[PDB]
Amino acid sequence: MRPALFFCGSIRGGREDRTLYERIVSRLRRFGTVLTEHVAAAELGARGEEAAGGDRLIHEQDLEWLQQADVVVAEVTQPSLGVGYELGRAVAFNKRILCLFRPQSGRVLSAMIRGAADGSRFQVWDYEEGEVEALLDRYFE
Amino acid sequence: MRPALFFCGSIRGGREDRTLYERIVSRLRRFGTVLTEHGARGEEAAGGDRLIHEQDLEWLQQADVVVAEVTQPSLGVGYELGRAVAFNKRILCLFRPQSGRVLSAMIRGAADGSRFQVWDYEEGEVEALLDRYFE
Ligand SMILES: [Cl-]
Ligand SMILES: [Cl-]
Ligand SMILES: [Cl-]
Repeated sequence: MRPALFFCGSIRGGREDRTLYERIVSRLRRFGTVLTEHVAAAELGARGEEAAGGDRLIHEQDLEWLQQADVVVAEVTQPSLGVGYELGRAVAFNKRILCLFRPQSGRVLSAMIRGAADGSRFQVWDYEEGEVEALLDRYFE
Repeated sequence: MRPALFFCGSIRGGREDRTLYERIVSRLRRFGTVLTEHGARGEEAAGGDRLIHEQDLEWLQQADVVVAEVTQPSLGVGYELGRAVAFNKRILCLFRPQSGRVLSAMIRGAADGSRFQVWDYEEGEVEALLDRYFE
């Protein structure tokens, strides 16, 4: 009955504010089964070069979860190759996509991502750190 | 006869990146035509971010090889590689470990040593390596 929800976010974004990713995923649990290899990706990344096979396994498993997901939820405040790639695969798999961007960070969101948005299937919601639960509530109701 | 090549990478910095990008583009020009190389964009003023996205995808679809410099984190570049995989393009990613950065596991993990390769390199050898790949 509940939709499957993939979550990822830059490894830098999660380290700079540990609470945020926890709150996003916690609130998503109100609304569906969450899939994410975020923690694994963070750790294997750190390990770097010698974690090659672990990278392969993560790629394959995230790819599996992207295919299972009904909604892909991406925190796109910090630049990330991995999040970008997932979104690209997600677009090719015809998923519904919700990107969460913090404009206060003083970054500007990639034009590739903004230009992908159509405000229906692919939405980008600009939010402030303290309103992320209200935002997810609005989207999933 | 002459393949069409897509090249992108996040230029964030001063001269060294710009120069590295120009060195890679100039080497790619020897093997084929670089679609992506032909202030504020005229594209956004003409048709917003949507037109930019459509132009990049147009070039992606036309390309025979996609080349990504993936040292610097980039949503855009990631997204291009994601779309490119879906089109079954040949992909070459170029990573510089001496940057200090750590390559996303998703990108590292995509490598299959045929259609998706990830080569590590040092700034001084990128010419020789592109030679190895295209010859
Ligand atoms: Cl805001
Ligand atoms: Cl970016
Ligand atoms: Cl490879």
